[PDB]
Amino acid sequence: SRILLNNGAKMPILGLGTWKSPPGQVTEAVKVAIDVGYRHIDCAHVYQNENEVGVAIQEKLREQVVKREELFIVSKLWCTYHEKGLVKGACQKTLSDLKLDYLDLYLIHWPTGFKPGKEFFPLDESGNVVPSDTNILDTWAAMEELVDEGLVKAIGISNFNHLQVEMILNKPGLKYKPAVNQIECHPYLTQEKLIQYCQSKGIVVTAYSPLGSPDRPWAKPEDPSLLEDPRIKAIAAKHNKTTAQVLIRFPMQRNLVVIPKSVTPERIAENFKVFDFELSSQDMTTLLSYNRNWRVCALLSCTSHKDYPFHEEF
Ligand SMILES: NC(=O)c1ccc[n+]([C@@H]2O[C@H](COP(=O)([O-])OP(=O)(O)OC[C@H]3O[C@@H](n4cnc5c(N)ncnc54)[C@H](OP(=O)(O)O)[C@@H]3O)[C@@H](O)[C@H]2O)c1
Ligand SMILES: O=C(O)Cn1ccc(=O)n(Cc2nc3cc(Cl)ccc3s2)c1=O
Repeated sequence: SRILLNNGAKMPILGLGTWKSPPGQVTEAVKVAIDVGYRHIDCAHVYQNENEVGVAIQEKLREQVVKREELFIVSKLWCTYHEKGLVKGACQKTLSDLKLDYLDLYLIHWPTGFKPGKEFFPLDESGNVVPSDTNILDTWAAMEELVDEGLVKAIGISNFNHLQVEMILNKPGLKYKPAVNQIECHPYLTQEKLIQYCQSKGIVVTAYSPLGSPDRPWAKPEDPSLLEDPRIKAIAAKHNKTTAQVLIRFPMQRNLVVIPKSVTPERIAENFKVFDFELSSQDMTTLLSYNRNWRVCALLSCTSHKDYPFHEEF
């Protein structure tokens, strides 16, 4: 149920996602998740609900439902805080909101730094994101400091392509390797090349949007739908599982971590019931065959940033 990271710690391979969980619903979602066995929560400042996630964490700690050491809480540095002098404050605000004195894992949320200010996505008058002149290597050094200051136990990256991972791995004076790369991954974006690369370097990969993010705000009715794909339903039916359970078990059998989001108590519980069956090797290859290079998370306004990650092949 956990995977060993290159910092010596173990990470639960199933966690609860929180992007889009409404603030009025996410405290109960996180309390139910811990009650039915989740021990990893995926968070981010940019999701604007860390305070409410933190109320749930703190109540289950206070209630002695779980000990802090059994939890694995992940958050992410937003793009407007890549400047060396802003990274510690950004981490401390997340810590204060989550009511924690450390994070188990803190990620660079995207490789692109944006102009600092109140706006999460500062745009110029024609809608392009306004970059900052920070680069990923100085940001990485700032993340290493957080480990040395006790604020985080592990650091990692997210939405880094393989040349950007390689840039971190080849950073002069590198002190801590990234422990995780968290990337979009599901049967329509299988990521074989980038996962192989990261795993060969001992970097654990976390699969986000494993259900295809049906609640993403830019969904169009005509878009492909994993949960409604009859081929995936058929695999589910064969194992007497739901389609969501097959989509969650798939990355687990590729030695990935996976973080499905829900605020629906019944689905939170359903989504956790994925440790009592196995997809066959044939099932796994068939699921991989549905790759279409279809990406849910790739915002147009960011495509001209120098560090935009999805022009590269992987
Ligand atoms: N690093 C990054 O850049 C990044 C980017 C995107 C996502 N992520 C992380 O990954 C998490 C998961 O990705 P995501 O939120 O994009 O989408 P997701 O987990 O693929 O899909 C969540 C959607 O699926 C529905 N759902 C959940 N379980 C279901 C089930 N058993 N049956 C039917 N529908 C179900 C949820 O509905 P209800 O909630 O209404 O039940 C919600 O609409 C995020 O929440 C975030 O923590 C990270
Ligand atoms: O960031 C999250 O965890 C969730 N999320 C929320 C809103 C959204 O538009 N996106 C798509 C983005 N694409 C890029 C692309 C690049 Cl280069 C930087 C930032 C983003 S954000 C998104 O993924």
